[PDB]
Amino acid sequence: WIARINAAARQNGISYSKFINGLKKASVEIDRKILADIAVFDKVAFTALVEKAKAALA
Amino acid sequence: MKVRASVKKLCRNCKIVKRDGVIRVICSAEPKHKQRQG
Amino acid sequence: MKTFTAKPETVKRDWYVVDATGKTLGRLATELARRLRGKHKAEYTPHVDTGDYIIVLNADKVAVTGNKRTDKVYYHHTGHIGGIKQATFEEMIARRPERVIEIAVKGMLPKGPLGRAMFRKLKVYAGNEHNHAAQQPQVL
Amino acid sequence: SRVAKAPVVVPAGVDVKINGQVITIKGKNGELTRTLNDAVEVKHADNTLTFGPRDGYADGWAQAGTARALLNSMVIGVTEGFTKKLQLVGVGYRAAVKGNVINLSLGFSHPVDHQLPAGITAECPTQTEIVLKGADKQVIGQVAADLRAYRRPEPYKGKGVRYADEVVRTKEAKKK
Amino acid sequence: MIGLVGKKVGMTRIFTEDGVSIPVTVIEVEANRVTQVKDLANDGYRAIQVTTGAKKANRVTKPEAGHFAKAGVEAGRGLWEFRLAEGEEFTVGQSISVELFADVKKVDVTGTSKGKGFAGTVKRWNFRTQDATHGNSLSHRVPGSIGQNQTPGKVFKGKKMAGQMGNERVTVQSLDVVRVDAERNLLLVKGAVPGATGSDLIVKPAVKA
RNA sequence: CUCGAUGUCGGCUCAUCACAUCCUGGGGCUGAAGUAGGUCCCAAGGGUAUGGCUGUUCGCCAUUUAAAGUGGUACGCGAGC
RNA sequence: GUGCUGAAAGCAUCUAAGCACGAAACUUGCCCCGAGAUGAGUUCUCCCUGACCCUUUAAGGGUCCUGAAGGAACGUUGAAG
Repeated sequence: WIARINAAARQNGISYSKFINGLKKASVEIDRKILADIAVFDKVAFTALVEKAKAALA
Repeated sequence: MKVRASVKKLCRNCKIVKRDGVIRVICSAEPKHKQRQG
Repeated sequence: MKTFTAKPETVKRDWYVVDATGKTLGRLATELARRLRGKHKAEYTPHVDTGDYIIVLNADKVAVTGNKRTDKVYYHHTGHIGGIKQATFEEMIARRPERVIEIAVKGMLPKGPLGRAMFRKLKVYAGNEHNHAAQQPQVL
Repeated sequence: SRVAKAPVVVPAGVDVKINGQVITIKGKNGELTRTLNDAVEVKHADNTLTFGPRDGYADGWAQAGTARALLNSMVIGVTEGFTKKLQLVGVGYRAAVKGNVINLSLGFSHPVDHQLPAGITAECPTQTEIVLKGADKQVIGQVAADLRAYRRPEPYKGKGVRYADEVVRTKEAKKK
Repeated sequence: MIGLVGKKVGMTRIFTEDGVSIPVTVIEVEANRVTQVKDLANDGYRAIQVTTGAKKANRVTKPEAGHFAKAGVEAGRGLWEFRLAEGEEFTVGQSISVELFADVKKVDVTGTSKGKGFAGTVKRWNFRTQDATHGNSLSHRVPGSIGQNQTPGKVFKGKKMAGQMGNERVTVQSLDVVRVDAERNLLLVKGAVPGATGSDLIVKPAVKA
């Protein structure tokens, strides 16, 4: 799961190391991985989810 | 002789030299004490 | 449902052309080894059959960092006992980059079967652009 | 101790032509050129030059030292001319210049000719010498080495190809 | 760069007080060049050669047709050559048993080592003591019993075991030449020469260098 | 570790590696004239004795040789003698 | 191992820049094997150009008519076994 997230999320800025950290900051925003495979079916979602972290990282 | 041992410079007219560590003892005097540990 | 994207049996293969005429030598192997697996790749669940498709050019332009230009054990012992062991320093072998050096990726892959699938299957050469004995079509 | 390197004037006949790493210097005898520090360059104001490292540390100033000293021998080379004799000590020994093919008879069965790499002339005044005539002390060096190396004088006689001024303590002998 | 020809026995020319002439008759029947290539799809220089009275009537088919590429008379098996700056399909396509290679020099030959079939230690070495008569235990010829006791060992690959035998290359090298009668094809050497009338031999100048 | 068995020394056969090299190859010093040596460095390509006495390994002795290397391999080698 | 030129270190220095030599060792040269070199390479030459059908149709499955180049088989054999 992380092997692909680390392979998907990083291609569009911020590595898996930084990713979950952005994601980490939230009141409700935390939906775990597993479904994390969004990179395979809802790429738009996923890349729209990388901003949820990239722009999120203080 | 060329001396492979591990001594030092010694003497006066003998140079140290550093091409590989060679304590050396080169002196126009005698090649005897050259001490090139190689 | 069970999440895991299948193994379309090496679904797609994106062609590429490195340069190797660069200055990174040994450093390059990783982004060369990661690539033929599932680096830039997101989906196509690795572990199972997969890969990509890139290619090296001259590569003859490498120096490594330290005096590695002069080292690198390199021996290709054979099933011959009788005391063999063919040691040749890097520069001594760099005279004809064959199954080695440029092929520094082999030791970096999963090894054995399947990893073996990628292996030299990226092509190497040593002259960059001229008569690309390799597939001329689509590449980046 | 205190070192230095800076005094290198451009006399007459010579000619400067810098180019960063690469550099030459025309003159009666000729010119030259050679690699140097990449991120570093010299500087030709007027008559003298000023080599200079673009970084302050240990392996710095040291590079200049060999630079400016190397250029010295250049001007000296193209203008002054470089020489270095060799006296043949030993009976049958006699060097005979024939242009680019010095013919030597040093005891070894058969004579031995030392083709001289284009760049240095020689002309043994007597049937016993060897005088170098070039501009590159570098280059003349080797030729001078191989010349003596043909049969360098051994400490027991001196009978060998000793340099003209080659102070040899051939005083070596006996038993006991 | 030269021709090949069946050995066919050997004799001498027993000089009065000598017999130094101990050659081996090697009928050097010319070849058929015309066949070669360069860089346009192939290797290097090369030069095909074929000489013998193959029944062009019936035996070999495709090769006879393969020979049609501007050649003449298909013989036995064709061999190749290399550089030397020779002629080509631009003048004839028919070598001879002599040219510029010189004379009197030494010419090496490479017959076909016979083959005594399977052979042993004693055989492929000619060294291994023991008796026979009060023996009948290790009766000489045994490998002589080779190996260890309790040891890594690996029987040590490559150790000279029995092994077999059979047609194999050889190459003598050197061997001067006492005579030659061009056209007549009659080359002579100086003893040696592998094979026994049933070979081919390559008879090259002399790779002495 | 083996006592519900891993056969001892020496020889024969046939070996394979190490290098702390015996011969040969290249060097430095010598209290090295030369010839021959002394010692140390480098070097494992290849080569490296027949007999007398003894079970011997070894050793001493006769006579060779360029030389008769030191050592590891269950003090190599008995489902090989 | 020998050196050149050469600073660091007003000299010196075989080295730090930079060039040159240099052994039976190493790569090659010589002989043999060698494309299962699955990374299965190259070149030359030879041979095959008749009809239909059912499918779940680009996958095929199947019938008749054909069968070449070549190979093999058999026999007479071999300095090959």
